Amino acid sequence: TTHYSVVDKDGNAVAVTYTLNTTFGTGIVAGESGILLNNQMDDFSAKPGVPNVYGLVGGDANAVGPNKRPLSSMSPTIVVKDGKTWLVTGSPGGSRIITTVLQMVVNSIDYGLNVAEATNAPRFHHQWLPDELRVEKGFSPDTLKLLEAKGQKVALKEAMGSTQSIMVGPDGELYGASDPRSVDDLTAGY
Amino acid sequence: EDVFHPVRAKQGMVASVDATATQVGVDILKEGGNAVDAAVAVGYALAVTHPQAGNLGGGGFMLIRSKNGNTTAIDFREMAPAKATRDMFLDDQGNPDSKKSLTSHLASGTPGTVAGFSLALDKYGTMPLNKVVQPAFKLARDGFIVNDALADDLKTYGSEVLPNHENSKAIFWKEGEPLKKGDTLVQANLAKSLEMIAENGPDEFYKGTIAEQIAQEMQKNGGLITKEDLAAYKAVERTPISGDYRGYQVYSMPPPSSGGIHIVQILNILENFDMKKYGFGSADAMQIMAEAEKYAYADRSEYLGDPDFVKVPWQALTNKAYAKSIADQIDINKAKPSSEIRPGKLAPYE
Repeated sequence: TTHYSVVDKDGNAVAVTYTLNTTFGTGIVAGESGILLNNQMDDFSAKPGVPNVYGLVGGDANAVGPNKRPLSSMSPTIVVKDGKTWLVTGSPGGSRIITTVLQMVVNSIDYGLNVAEATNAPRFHHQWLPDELRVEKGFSPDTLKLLEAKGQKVALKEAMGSTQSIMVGPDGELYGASDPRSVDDLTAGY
Repeated sequence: EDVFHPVRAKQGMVASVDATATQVGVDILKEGGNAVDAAVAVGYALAVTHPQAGNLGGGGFMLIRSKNGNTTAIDFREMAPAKATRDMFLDDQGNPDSKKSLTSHLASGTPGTVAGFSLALDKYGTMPLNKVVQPAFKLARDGFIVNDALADDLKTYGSEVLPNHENSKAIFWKEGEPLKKGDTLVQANLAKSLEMIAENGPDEFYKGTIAEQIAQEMQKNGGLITKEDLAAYKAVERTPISGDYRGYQVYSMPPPSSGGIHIVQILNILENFDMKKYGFGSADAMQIMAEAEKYAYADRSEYLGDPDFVKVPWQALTNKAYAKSIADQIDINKAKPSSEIRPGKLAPYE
């Protein structure tokens, strides 16, 4: 998955999240088309109670079926402030997309962080199963010990996501931020 | 005062995982195209410069909000082949085989990206498909320099699958190794596909030469996607899922995505706590959010799926009273094991 955001001179906004599922998908090009084929079928629940590549589980609702669209976690998102488009965001991360985007919203609204600050802040994640509080590097040892004392099972893992966001000021001014987790990306305008 | 500074612009802006693609989007805006025109141009460019995820052979979602407030969602998620079956990924013993759903030809759903981009472009854009595809076409035809991101991904993730398929290896591998940083990646076949789509429209992908190439690739290797599948695919415009968090309205994707529902559900739960008071990186804020997240993912496992096949109780899941019943269960000083958490009882909130 990869996510990108756009805001034009008129104030129109678009947030797109699209994917082949895993990196390069199946890695299979379709004949002489030069087009790589997705492995999105793994997003269905293959068997009730058995996790897929992201540790997600399902039952009848997300069971494989002909012509059915497998359940996704992709979350291109727009937050509105004072009746106007304010934050345009989204991110890759399979099951972690929901929590990564959630954190962008909380960081912006509750902590008042500018779009770059919200983007560079560390991320944590809990998806019920497996029962673990996944965290990135960046949280205070004092905080992590308090979480363990609360009963959380902290697991330090790989960095999560690649947010590509745009915040719109009260005067139409635009503010953007690419993710430190992704090299060679870019947020630019005019 | 700030350690981290946003990029600033006064007119238009594009944020993407790739410098080249971002610049393509900006140039479209500068030429007079609107946000949708630029978004489609970026999508096509990424299908060339970011083969890791940018694509023509996958699917996704788009959230569009006009300057006038009109907010809508475009569902261009892949559709499982007509011949797909409930137990297609189970081995002879009845246990899921991840190889089948991740690396075999059975792992693919009918691609929706081209359909989705055209649905959005035709209704909400202003430029013809040929104009927004041109940048990507040139990049595929003339090539671009492989950077650190692409080189790293080809070596790490690409090595596991690309060299195992003749056509893929011919494009992304060189001298028996993945393309290295500094090398030039030319994609002539992809360029042809892009040129035909630009000239003949999206039907080229779903009913034309590309469709034939996809169907043959599948037919020869035990895959299921057929020409009927491709001709029957359709992107679908759907109503966004949204909520209100402390006076801010949040809009995201509705089923077939679980994103909008759970982001709104969790925000509803968090609204019952003074998050600002706890502050970022505090054990209390992290505790509350981790707990709230548990209930959402538990619900996700039971109630979420393609709305065209199953009724999703989205109203109940995004109901503030239901969120309150969950918030009252959260102990800021004691985490509740996932083994003690099951999908919620939605009846009282139907």
